[PDB]
Amino acid sequence: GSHSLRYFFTWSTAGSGIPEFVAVGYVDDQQFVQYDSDRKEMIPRQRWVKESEGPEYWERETQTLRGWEPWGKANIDILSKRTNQTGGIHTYQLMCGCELRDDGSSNTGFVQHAWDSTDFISLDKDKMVWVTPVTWGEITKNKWDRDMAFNQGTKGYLEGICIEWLQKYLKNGNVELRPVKPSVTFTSVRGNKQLSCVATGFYPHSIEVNLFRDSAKIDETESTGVRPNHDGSYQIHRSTEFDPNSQAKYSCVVDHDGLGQQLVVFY
Amino acid sequence: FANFFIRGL
Amino acid sequence: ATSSPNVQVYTYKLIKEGESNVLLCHAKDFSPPNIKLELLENGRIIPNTTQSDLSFESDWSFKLTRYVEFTPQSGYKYSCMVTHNGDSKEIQLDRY
Repeated sequence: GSHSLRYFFTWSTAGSGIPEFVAVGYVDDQQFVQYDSDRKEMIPRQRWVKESEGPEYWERETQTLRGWEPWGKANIDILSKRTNQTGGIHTYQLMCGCELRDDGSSNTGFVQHAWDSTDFISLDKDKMVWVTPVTWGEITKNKWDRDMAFNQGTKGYLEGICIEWLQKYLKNGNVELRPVKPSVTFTSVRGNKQLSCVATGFYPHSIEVNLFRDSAKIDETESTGVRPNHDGSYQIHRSTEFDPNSQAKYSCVVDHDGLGQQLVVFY
Repeated sequence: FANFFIRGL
Repeated sequence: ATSSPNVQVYTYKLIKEGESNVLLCHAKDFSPPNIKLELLENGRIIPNTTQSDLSFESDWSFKLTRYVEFTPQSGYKYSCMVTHNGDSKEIQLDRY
């Protein structure tokens, strides 16, 4: 099994509703930590991490994010000047993380930055050079390519620190991080007009669900796509057009790595 | 464990 | 770049009248994150809701979810009022 530890940072312009800075941490598909510019502390979103991490962990994680908080705000002003934008609603985003592989394989890592939800700058870990598809990133790229300690440090995090803690998290959140199978329903709905296959309560989000008419695969099928529930699990509805009197047998087939064997359900 | 390597733009 | 939200409103399990369920309103594929989600029961705001922490996909587009534990009654109509940027739209609960 592949596993990941990823962080998502969002800086928003001082404005309505949303805190000026919000960061979230994920092990695989499960959110486990949160920080925002109102509370100004890194807090658990999972019990396993709350139980297994002492005062020093939360103290340090809070301090780290406190450094990130002003940084991104400064960024929004810097990039507005660079793009000659002067006001309005603006965003900075940062994505970084690592992936651990047992099947194979070479470990991966990434750090990606975005300005107003468009590619700003990111690191090529293999070449150890920063890439930018825009002119307003070039001046940052030239500074960041020079900065050895920054570059090697970031690389050390993605390849070393990130992987190491991910491994600790996988041990400490072991049962909590296990896949949970979908509970699936296959029933006539909307006054017997449509036949709907609904899978709910599954984790992680990734899922295959296909409909079959009398051993044949059904195209022209309607799907909500995977969407979150309230408890860290996910759901999906796939439905097709129907007749209640018809002779042909209908089946719904589900693939989820919480199943470990293909699951079929008949009408 | 959050990344802590921060450098100005 | 700005994109308007794709909004879905749905329940955790199959609705049965008098069965305690969860009402969800999920917004995706939107930017900027200046957005508000308000769950409604007959056009009136449901109190005590929970909203997920702001997060985003690889394409930088944002995603948010607001939910309540609730009991669907026979007569009652449910929706979600979404305000993104200066635009406000209301999505009704699609029932089966």
